[PDB]
Amino acid sequence: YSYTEKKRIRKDFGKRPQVLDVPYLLSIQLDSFQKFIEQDPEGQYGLEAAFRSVFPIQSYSGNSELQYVSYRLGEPVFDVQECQIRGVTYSAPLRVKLRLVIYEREAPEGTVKDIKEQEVYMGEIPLMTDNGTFVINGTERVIVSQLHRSPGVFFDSDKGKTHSSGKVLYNARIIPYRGSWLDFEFDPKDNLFVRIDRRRKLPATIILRALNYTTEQILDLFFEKVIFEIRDNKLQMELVPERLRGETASFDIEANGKVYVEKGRRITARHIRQLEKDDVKLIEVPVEYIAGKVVAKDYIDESTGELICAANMELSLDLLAKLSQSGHKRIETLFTNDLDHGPYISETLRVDPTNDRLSALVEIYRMMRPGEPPTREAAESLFENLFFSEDRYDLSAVGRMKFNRSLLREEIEGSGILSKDDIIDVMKKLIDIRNGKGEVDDIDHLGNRRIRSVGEMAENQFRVGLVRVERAVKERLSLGDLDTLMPQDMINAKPISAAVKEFFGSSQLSQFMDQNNPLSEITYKRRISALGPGGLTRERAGFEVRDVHPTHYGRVCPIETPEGPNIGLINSLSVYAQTNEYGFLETPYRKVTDGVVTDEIHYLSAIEEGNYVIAQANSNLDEEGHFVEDLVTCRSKGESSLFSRDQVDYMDVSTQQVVSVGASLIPFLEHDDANRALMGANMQRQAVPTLRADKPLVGTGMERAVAVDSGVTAVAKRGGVVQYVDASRIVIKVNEDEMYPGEAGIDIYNLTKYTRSNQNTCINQMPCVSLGEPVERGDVLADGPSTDLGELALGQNMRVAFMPWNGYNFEDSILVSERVVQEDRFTTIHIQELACVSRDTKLGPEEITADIPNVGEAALSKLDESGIVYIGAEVTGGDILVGKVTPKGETQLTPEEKLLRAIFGEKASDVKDSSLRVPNGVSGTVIDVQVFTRDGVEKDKRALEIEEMQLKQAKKDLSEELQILEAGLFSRIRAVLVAGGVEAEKLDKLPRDRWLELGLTDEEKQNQLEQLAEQYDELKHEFEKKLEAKRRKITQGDDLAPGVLKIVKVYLAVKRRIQPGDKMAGRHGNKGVISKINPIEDMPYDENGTPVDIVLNPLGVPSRMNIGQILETHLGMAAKGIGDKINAMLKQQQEVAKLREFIQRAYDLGADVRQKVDLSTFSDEEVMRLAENLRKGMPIATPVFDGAKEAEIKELLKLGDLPTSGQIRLYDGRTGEQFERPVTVGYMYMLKLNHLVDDKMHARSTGSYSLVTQQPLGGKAQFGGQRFGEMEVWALEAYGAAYTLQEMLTVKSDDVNGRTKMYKNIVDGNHQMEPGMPESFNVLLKEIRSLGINIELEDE
Amino acid sequence: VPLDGGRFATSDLNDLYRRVINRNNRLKRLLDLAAPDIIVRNEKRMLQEAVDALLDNGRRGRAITGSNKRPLKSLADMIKGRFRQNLLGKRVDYSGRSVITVGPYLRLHQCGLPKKMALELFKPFIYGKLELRGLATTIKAAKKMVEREEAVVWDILDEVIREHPVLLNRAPTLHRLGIQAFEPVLIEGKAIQLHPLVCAAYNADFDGDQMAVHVPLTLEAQLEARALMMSTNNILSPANGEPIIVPSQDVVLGLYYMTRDCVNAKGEGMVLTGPKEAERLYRSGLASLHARVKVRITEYEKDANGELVAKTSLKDTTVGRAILWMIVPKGLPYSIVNQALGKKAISKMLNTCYRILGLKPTVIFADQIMYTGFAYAARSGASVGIDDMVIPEKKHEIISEAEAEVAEIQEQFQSGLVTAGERYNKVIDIWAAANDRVSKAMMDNLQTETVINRDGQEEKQVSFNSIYMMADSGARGSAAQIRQLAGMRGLMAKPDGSIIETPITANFREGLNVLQYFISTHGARKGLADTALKTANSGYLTRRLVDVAQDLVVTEDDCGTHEGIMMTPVIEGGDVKEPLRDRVLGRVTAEDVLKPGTAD
Amino acid sequence: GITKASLATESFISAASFQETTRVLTEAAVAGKRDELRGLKENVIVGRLIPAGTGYAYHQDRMRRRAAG
Ligand SMILES: Nc1ncnc2c1ncn2[C@@H]1OC(COP(=O)(O)OP(=O)(O)O)=C(OP(=O)(O)OP(=O)(O)O)C1=O
Ligand SMILES: [Mg+2]
Repeated sequence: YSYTEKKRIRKDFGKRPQVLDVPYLLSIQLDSFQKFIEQDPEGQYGLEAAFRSVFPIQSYSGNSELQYVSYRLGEPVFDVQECQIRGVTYSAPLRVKLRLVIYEREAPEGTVKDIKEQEVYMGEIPLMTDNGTFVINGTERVIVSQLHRSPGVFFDSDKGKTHSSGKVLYNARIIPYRGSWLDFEFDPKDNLFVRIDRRRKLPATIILRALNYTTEQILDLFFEKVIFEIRDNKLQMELVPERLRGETASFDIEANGKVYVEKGRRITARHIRQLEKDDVKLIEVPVEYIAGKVVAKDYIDESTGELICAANMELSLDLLAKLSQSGHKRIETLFTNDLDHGPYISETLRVDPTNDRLSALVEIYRMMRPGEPPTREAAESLFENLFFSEDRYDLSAVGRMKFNRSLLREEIEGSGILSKDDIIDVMKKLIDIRNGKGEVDDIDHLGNRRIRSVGEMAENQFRVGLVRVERAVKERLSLGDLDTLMPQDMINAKPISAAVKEFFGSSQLSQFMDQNNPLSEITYKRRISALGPGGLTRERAGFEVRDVHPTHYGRVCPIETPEGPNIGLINSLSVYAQTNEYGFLETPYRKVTDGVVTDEIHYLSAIEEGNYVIAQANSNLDEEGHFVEDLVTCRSKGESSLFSRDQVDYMDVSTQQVVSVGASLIPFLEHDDANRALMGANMQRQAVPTLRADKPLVGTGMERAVAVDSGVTAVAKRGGVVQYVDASRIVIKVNEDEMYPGEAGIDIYNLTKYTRSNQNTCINQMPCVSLGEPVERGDVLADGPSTDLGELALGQNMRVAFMPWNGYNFEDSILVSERVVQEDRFTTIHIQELACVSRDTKLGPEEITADIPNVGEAALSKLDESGIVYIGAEVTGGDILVGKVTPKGETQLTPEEKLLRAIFGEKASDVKDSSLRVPNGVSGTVIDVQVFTRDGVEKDKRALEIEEMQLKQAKKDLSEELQILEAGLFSRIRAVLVAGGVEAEKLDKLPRDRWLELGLTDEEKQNQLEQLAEQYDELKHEFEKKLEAKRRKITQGDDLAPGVLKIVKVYLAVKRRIQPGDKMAGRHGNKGVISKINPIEDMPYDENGTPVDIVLNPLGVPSRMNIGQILETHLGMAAKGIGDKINAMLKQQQEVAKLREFIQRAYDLGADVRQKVDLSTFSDEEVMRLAENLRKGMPIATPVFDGAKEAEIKELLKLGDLPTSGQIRLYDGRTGEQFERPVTVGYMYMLKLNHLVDDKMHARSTGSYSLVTQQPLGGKAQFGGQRFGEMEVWALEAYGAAYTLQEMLTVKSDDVNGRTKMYKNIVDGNHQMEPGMPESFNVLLKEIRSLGINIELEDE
Repeated sequence: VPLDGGRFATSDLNDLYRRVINRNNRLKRLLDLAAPDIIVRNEKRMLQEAVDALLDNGRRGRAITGSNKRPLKSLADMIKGRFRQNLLGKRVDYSGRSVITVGPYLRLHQCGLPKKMALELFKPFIYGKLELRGLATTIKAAKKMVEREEAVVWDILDEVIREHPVLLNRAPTLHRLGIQAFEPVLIEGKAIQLHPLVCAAYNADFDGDQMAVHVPLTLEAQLEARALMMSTNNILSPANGEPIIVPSQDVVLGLYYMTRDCVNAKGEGMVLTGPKEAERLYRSGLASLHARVKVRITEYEKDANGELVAKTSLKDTTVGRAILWMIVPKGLPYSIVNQALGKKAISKMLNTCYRILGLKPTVIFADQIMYTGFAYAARSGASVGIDDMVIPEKKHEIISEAEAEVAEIQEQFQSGLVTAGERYNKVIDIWAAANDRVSKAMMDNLQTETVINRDGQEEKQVSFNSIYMMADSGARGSAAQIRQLAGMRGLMAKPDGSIIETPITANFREGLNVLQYFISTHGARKGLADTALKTANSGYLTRRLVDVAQDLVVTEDDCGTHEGIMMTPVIEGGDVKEPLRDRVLGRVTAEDVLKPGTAD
Repeated sequence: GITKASLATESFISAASFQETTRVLTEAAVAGKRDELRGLKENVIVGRLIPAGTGYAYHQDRMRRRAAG
């Protein structure tokens, strides 16, 4: 056991030992991006691959070519912190080495000159942070990985619904990674059809003709030939004995001196037995048999040269004669069979209006570009471009794999484009499938759903960026002169940079981070989506794709999906799941060779799992790893049942591996209804982090894995001992074994301090190690928001009691002790960025001066001389943050107002008050001011105060770094210099800087001292550069938008306690809005005097069936028990042996757990530090499905001297009298969801109004009004509320005149409305009237 | 109009109007240039096209707007903007919203309005009422007063607030009860306080739901809100003359706990002068809330020609029902409370009060039923622990038995005795039966197994366990849901619609395992989707329904007809699926109805 | 059926609400059709008293002054 483990060990129940541990939870997001931006010296996906796809770019046969060499990423213009304050994107510039070649005119390719334009710049591509987010406009965004239909071929049904006859149709769809869609589909008549993209339907033989296939060859392609000989005289037929299966004779079928079947008896196996084994290849047939047969090839009259019968036409009995007498011995006909080999292509050719390649090419072109006339030069080139040009079409390797695999080919790899055989083989399968052999696939199997991510999707966007610079490159190469132009005058960066920018900025797969909370982050990054480009839209797809599918087992979570418009269109990655080599979903299993369960783990893609037999996670095995039971519940081919011991091939890796990170954090989940769990894992991410991080007494174990893997914490790079622990930073003196040879050094972690999140919440880290403490690699040096000692603490545990409380927890409401709001525990800190913008109006420029018209001297008191409030000043709503004044001249005043100007003699201002003022209702402390001034405007007074302070502050940071980093280097010079020449006291008398001169005898230590000097003088010099840069960033003229001259951002630290209206919930889908904040005295207290913190209604438990929340409240009660028991022995100060006796008892508890613990923990410092962290309650781990059992829960309650029933007798603090029946009390972890009421509350008497529709719009001051929709109108109609309705849609909204005749009448004291006509209808007059329609109002 | 940064925005019509003008002007030129007809014909065609894209773009080739891929919004689209586009809604002055919370202290006709919301909402009333009394010289200072929130504006706000109702509206406004008018009560904090009885009408939980507020400005709207939309003027649903202001849950548990009786309790057998001394016996710890007890009560009955005849007796009741009688108003029989009072019986109690005593005595009744219901429900200490969900001892027995039958149905299938379609069908039936067996096994145990003793050996009664009382009363919980906690929870359906032939043998008091929970998932997700979609289909129905009605109004007094439909009880196959008294109550007869004999 | 029965409304302003607004406006403008208001939907669209409830007394006093002197 380790160090942040010696502090606080969670007692974990559960039998099943974890064979595999949780992977790095953000792998999807970081591994994907890694491959987009990375020199990959091969064809693998990347920025390299997108380049090689469109490069080289040659001119229109001009023998002038522009090729690609290499690309580089610069360092970002600002750091991630600066990009958020300033408002910019965290991105790196893309420098791409190009080569321009010009070949000699009419000569064998040799270059006249070639200009190697060094790194032409094409756009900045955004960069992904250490944690998988992007900053796009000072806003953290995550790009959700996408689930689309896999590229390749896919055969669907379309059963039933088509044409109301049943029958079912069959479609094959060739779906590529890029390029046009090629669909083959049947019809009610068994005629074959093709449609490119989703265009018009065309007879499916046209695309074969366009591939240069004659009518004769197509027939030759899809049918076997039935040979008809005219031997001796009058009709024979070459017979395959197998041909007669499924048919009955039409005549005496006699051959070989033995009549096998007479006329009318169906040919069965006995007849095929006889014909086959007696080896009858030729027989005799009547002249009437070929009355319907379809002729295969063409035949002409030999002498005359005239056409007798065309290919694909049905012979008649006289037509037989018409070519029999013309000298034709053989006749080829088709093998047509409605059951076995259907005559589809034969009859399809008769619906085909075309006849040759050029004819087919034309009908394709005119279907694709209709209305406009086709050319031979166009019809040939368009068709070649749709599926055969390496540029306009590519399956990718994922497509060619799924393609060839589904056609039962052997290659997993091949052309990126379609060949003659590719297209034909798909038709050959779709026809075979209708013929009865073969099965369709299904859209919803996760082996035909595929997972993109950021890196892949970005590559596609940068691809589309190049294609539009390809158009421009060739455009210029059309005209170019020689040595004048260079690969720079051609390439335009704004089109490339805005394209890639639009992706990370605004995509249905790129979103905000609505609230900080290490689950929200980590669950968003593991999110999947079937939406956006390449996928379906909400309304297009029904419930079949949204549903949970047997493939989801261990790949996608069945529980954590949102409710609403895209249920099942999201999902979240299963814990142990992984993206396939090709991009499918794989899940871990354990190989079962014969009857032993191995620990060799195999990850199985969706298609792979189907054949095997996988055991269940809850399977009892012991000794050699034999299944204890004779037979185990297993799932194999799509479903689960009991199976034979020595027959299973695999076993689940973990009891968890079905659920997601969000689901895997719900304790006693197996006890919670799947409806309320979905809501549970949905509200869990919505927890705004609390002022003081608690830690869940009732936990599941994943608390560390979620906390650690999202960067909100600060984890040890290398192990060592703490040199210095500030509230600001942390210095770890690295251990030699983990320390690098040169430079030596110490790992220094600068902690994040109170800084703004993606609105409006805060993110602040705290050190969790004390001075001179040993840390190892992977320890938590500093918790973040909602982390305590390295565990996910999204809220705080509350002593809670289930009982009705005078209806103050009526529906699902919550009644809370004042002790909770006294203890500041559900307090929450928010940092709002409020900006102030001095712009450029046509009337003039705006000032930031602290001279404001018509405000008292006390109004300006909080302001400084320059007009900006002081740092640290506590402000409330209305207060002036930045005094700003805008020009408005020639006021055009009224008579009476001018008389007021002459009486009290006030110099009427040319300027209007536009100061940034604190929003009404909100209140907090100013903790930051930033000023960005457009380059050229002189930095004002306070702005220069800030520049000096920021400059001097950053000089302290950079130099404190150097000061600590010189010591760590020089300190190891001391150790190396002393070894072999020890001058213990003699050395540290001469100046320390003078040590570099001292050499050493023949040894590698002289090479080590040389190593440290090298990396020392760079630490000397890398300081100098890192200081200059931070200076240049502060003093540069901050680039602004048009018209804006300077901006002042004030950052407010609002501390928001808890109050009636705040939404709160535990982890089991138990919502609730706190309803009354109550005195500690009225709180139900127990016989001990200890009140309760929250009074929950019991009625919200049965109907809305979240039973796990109760076991939570009982095991939470036992957890607190063991805490107060430790707290007894600790305030009684027994001894380590008395403590260790009881602690060791609690960590064992029950039977057959996977825990194991101490006696080895060193008898003093260790046992005592552990007990202290437990006095608040002993944290417990209920695994997700390997959870604690009632007994182990009741047995923990006994150990704590608490009742097994988990219920006690409670007393009403009001009357003092006892409560009949025992109520439940215990500790339930409860969250605060960021639906805080002082955000949700809005009012508006009169406000602003929109220009076009004189309707309430809501900007500054009193907000927008409430919408009163059609359904609310019916309500008033169902009442008699005629007037209430009229005023609701006249004076109270659209009536520009009555609305102020109302406001004046209200203050006058006359509750009348003088209506008039809404503007909506008055505009409809002018809108109808400004069409050709005369609309009037009649009569009087 | 210009925007910030000096950038401009304009309606798309200007691209459309500009083009028509340009092509018209160019055509006017092409005539004075006497151009060849080949050109002017092409110009005329473009002028035709330009006008068409202005009036209704989309019925040709759909012109695109300048430099932007999107098409331009034509005049025709100014009117739509697809279907039902002029009646989507309009934002309104004098309004607001926030999260709503309880407030059980409220009378039926009131609601808690935040200090802050009521300030901003009535701003023009305060401004006037401020200088109407002279606390402000003029309106300009009046603003600066309520901006300063001087202590006196608060006392003024009560003046404007008193007889001035406000409107409350919750999200999906289904029937007319979705907007109800209440009298405002000035409350601290930012939450809206909602009377718990009107929750049922609104379909409001307190799990984060919000409501909106509106101010009746004109005198009419205040009287309309008071006489038509008031909370207490709509206590019956207009869909079925029954009360929509039923006690919901927390309260019906309270009354069911009161009007209950246990076999041997403190006070068993004493005789009390009246209901008053019965509350005195309970609040002093002498008599138990549920003990069989004779008390002298007086009840009233208006059997006279509109007059309350009194009758006094020693009725055979309990102590709790005695105390509840102190609330029942005047002319109701003591029999109405003498029973066990579940949500079933507790609403019909409320209905009869309206049909017998009238509106006002019903309103003040419902209040007292909630106050007392909440109080004694809170006194009850009703909770819910883990041991409250009692699994039958015979559960594992039933499972193995049906687990045996299926092993035999399988035995028959192996030998070709029974078909695969029969097997799947026959196996589902024995599992369906076993679930019914476990179900009414746990309910047999759960309901009555409280075996107690009175002066003698034994005697058992309806249980007093927490989770049973919740269901038996009707407050919360349903036997279908309870069955999923103690007994096994049903057979689940696999995605395609089949029901899975091995049901979920385990329940929620035990754990479900990976396989069971994974199968429980599809039902849950299709549950959330089905209930999400059927919330849409309904809303499209009420649209189609008001679109065919809307204009229909009670216009004439009596059309004067004898035509009418013959009303009978539905009597569906077995017995009366709906009585006659329900189908015919509240309707007016077409002609004289006669006894079994006539002349009469 | 209700949606087929709803399709037949005298007041074209009511029909231009929920039906296809082009066809209603055209087909009514060729007839020179007069909308008399009278109904609910349209009286809302134009911002006046509903011909029901408290407004029922108003329309009854209005429909009688009309077609009279
Ligand atoms: N009449 C209403 N009754 C009850 N609740 C309402 C009402 N209107 C809005 N809300 C809530 O207010 C926002 C949406 O408001 P809007 O649709 O965007 O419109 P406007 O911007 O103009 O306010 C949601 O609440 P939430 O954002 O908290 O999320 P939720 O929908 O899941 O409850 C709504 O429920
Ligand atoms: Mg709710």
